Amino acid sequence: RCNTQQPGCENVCYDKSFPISHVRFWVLQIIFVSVPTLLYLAHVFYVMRKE
Amino acid sequence: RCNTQQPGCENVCYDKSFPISHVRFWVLQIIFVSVPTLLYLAHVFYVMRKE
Ligand SMILES: CC(C)CCC[C@@H](C)[C@H]1CC[C@H]2[C@@H]3CC=C4C[C@@H](OC(=O)CCC(=O)O)CC[C@]4(C)[C@H]3CC[C@]12C
Ligand SMILES: CC(C)CCC[C@@H](C)[C@H]1CC[C@H]2[C@@H]3CC=C4C[C@@H](OC(=O)CCC(=O)O)CC[C@]4(C)[C@H]3CC[C@]12C
Ligand SMILES: CCCCCCCCCCCCCC
Ligand SMILES: CCCCCCCCCCCCCC
Repeated sequence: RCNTQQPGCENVCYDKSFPISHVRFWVLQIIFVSVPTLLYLAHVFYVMRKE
Repeated sequence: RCNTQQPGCENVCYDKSFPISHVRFWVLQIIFVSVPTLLYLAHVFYVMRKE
């Protein structure tokens, strides 16, 4: 909420205050931190099949 | 009118903008400009009665 009667002010002020939400930022962080292990697991699986 | 949701802001802003209304200021001005002639008329009337 904001103290004003100007239409559209709340939208822009919220957008400026929070360019991105914390929760979605953390979701991106965890996905990025997790991808390399998945890649390594897939590589090991295929190498084991070839061996 | 003012652009705000704050209660009491319109009252104080109007008071600050207009310490006194123009019309009442002009009424005071004309009364002050007119009183001396009335005083002079009364003085002349009483002097004429005495004479
Ligand atoms: C936590 C670990 C120790 C056990 C749980 C994960 C495993 C079951 C993972 C490791 C590597 C994964 C594999 C790596 C790559 C592929 C991609 C994918 O390949 C495809 O068939 C894609 C479709 C296509 O080939 O057209 C199918 C799943 C599979 C076999 C994965 C199945 C799940 C595996 C075996
Ligand atoms: C524009 C001019 C040329 C004509 C129109 C105004 C006159 C009629 C004025 C001039 C002086 C005035 C007088 C000045 C003083 C007094 C005050 C007042 O005296 C009282 O009797 C007060 C009460 C009391 O004595 O206890 C009565 C009106 C009177 C006679 C005024 C009546 C009206 C007068 C005559
Ligand atoms: C929606 C609430 C958050 C749930 C966790 C986000 C998903 C986590 C995925 C795990 C990493 C996947 C690597 C590709
Ligand atoms: C209320 C609208 C304004 C009317 C004029 C104001 C009164 C003028 C009085 C005349 C002077 C009197 C001298 C004592």
